[PDB]
Amino acid sequence: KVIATKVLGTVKWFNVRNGYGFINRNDTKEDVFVHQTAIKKNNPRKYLRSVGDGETVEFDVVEGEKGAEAANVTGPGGVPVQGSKYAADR
RNA sequence: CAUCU
Ligand SMILES: [Zn+2]
Repeated sequence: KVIATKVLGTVKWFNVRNGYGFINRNDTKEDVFVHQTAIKKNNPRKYLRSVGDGETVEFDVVEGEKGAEAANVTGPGGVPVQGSKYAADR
């Protein structure tokens, strides 16, 4: 269930271990929760699913289990996300 | 899967 569509955001921080983090909406300057499984287009050259700090993503703000969460996170245009510094190359 | 370092 969608609150906002194809909104652009700047990833605030993402702990690759915990499997979640926050995306700051360029849209509204609000922080939005993001979980590893919401990453629709992951970097094919990284083992794990992650986003990197300072990275610009395109996502949907959906209603989640405990309030709003990000969904179908991709890069701008739908390109694969870049992924975290701490996720390893294949 | 809720503000981690
Ligand atoms: Zn969720």
